Amino acid sequence: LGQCGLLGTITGPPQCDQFLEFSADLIIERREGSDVCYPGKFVNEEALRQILRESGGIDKESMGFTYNGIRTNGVTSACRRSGSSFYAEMKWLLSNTDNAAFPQMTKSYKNTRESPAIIVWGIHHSVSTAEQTKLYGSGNKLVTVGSSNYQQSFVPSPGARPQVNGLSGRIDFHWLILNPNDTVTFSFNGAFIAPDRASFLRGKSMGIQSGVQVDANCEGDCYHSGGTIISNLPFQNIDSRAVGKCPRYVKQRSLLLATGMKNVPELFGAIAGFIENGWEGLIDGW
Amino acid sequence: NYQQSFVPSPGARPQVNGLSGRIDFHWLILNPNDTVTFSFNGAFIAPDR
Amino acid sequence: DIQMNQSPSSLSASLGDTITITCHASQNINVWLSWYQQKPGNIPKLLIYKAFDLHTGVPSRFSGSGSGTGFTLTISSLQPEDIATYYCQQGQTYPFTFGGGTKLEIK
Amino acid sequence: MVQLQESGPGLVKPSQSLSLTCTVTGYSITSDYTWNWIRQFPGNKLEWMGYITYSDTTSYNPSLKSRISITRDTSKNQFFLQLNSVTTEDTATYYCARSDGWYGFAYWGQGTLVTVSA
Repeated sequence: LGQCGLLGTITGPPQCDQFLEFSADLIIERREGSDVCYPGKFVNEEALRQILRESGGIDKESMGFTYNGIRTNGVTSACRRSGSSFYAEMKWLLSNTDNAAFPQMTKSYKNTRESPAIIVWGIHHSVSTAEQTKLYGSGNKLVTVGSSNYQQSFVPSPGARPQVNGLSGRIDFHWLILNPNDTVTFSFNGAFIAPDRASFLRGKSMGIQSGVQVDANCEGDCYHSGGTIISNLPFQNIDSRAVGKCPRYVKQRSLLLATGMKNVPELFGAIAGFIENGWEGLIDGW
Repeated sequence: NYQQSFVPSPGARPQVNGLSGRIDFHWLILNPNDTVTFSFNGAFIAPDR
Repeated sequence: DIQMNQSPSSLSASLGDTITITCHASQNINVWLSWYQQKPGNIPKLLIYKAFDLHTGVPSRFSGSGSGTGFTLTISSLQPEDIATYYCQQGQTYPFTFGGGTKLEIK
Repeated sequence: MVQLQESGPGLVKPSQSLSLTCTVTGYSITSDYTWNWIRQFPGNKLEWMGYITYSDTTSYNPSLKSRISITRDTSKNQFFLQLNSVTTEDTATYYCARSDGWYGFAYWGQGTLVTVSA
């Protein structure tokens, strides 16, 4: 994934664009992988990063949402492909005109496949009460997200923040899982980063964190941050957080074996016993 | 040892057995000779025993 | 170079029919196809970007679809001004490529 | 409403220099989008050839990089291609555009049919 961050493959920030619908038996993510473009984070994101590494890719399907009396062309300068762009899977909704309002809306998506989906939506934490009155509008803001096993009723939290890459706002991306023939109804009066294409898991994979280069001539199975472990040895001193079909981490740095005899230079006492000595006379056996 | 200040979250939900509302049941533990004061202006499913 | 083989080069239909046509790009261009309406004698103009979104100003009965390798626009309720050559744009890599086009007539 | 206009004389002999010059009224080139030029064949086959950005960088078609120079000017609000080593095959119509790129090719122009002949 290189400069893509593995949670961006369901959002599509401008470096994950070659990656939106991948399919892999080995996902690789890098230290420079920034999951976002607009600065922010995913809430409960280590549960989400542990779904995706063993998922075998993601097979996006449309959610069929249409939107009315509303603009959906929201972009920002921090997300660049050739111009001011946005995410590939999400929709920065806004107002129609800048200071009238945001009309109240409600949508719903019924899972109709066999597999469980992964929804991911977003709440936008603006910098002030002067920008949510110009992005979305006056009044309070509310984003209820409900299914058969779930409701949370999120809300933004504006305020002044430290800049990371020029902007002082955030976006938190939350996520649930729908089961077959369920629904999620989203009602929201603003401050919402709607999805446009939900995701369905394809198969199986593993996931590794690393910082070295890809080598398709080598054939290996146990992968850590500085590379790949390959032997039949049960114990490894190399890295404790080695994932895959990895050997077991240990503290000490050498453990041994033999083939045969304790050595004599020239539990019954046979090696140097009453036959007290050795040879170099015969040279095939012992 | 405890205060939380809960609040409901209304909205449209998928039906499970005909109804589209929910009830969340929370719980604490009192210690000997303690108290729980409940103040509430609605949306509350009080206990009785 | 990523080739766009827009099939077929010619198709005619009646007013109110449904037509389904394929822009088939050679490699994976995940959501980056942008399709263009050439009137004969007038400039091309944008109708669909990011494979999904209507450029605001066009009437609503356009609906582009498909994803992946093969892509598809549909027109239900054909109208007599819909005589055009519908060009499609690859937008994953450099260099850009266009395609051969198609011919749509009133039969 | 954005509207852009080309200018240029309509004759060129092989291996000469004919320039293409696009002027944009009302909107600047420093706000961040790229500016492509697009080629139009007899038989309405099309190819792209290059662009200049808001940020002074160039990138061209990998069959044509030895032929193209794109530069741009601010007091005229203009962007500038001069195409050398021409051939009679290159009879084409050249469309200048505010090209959004990954959002497609947003604005177009009327386009000028120029002729290459002996």
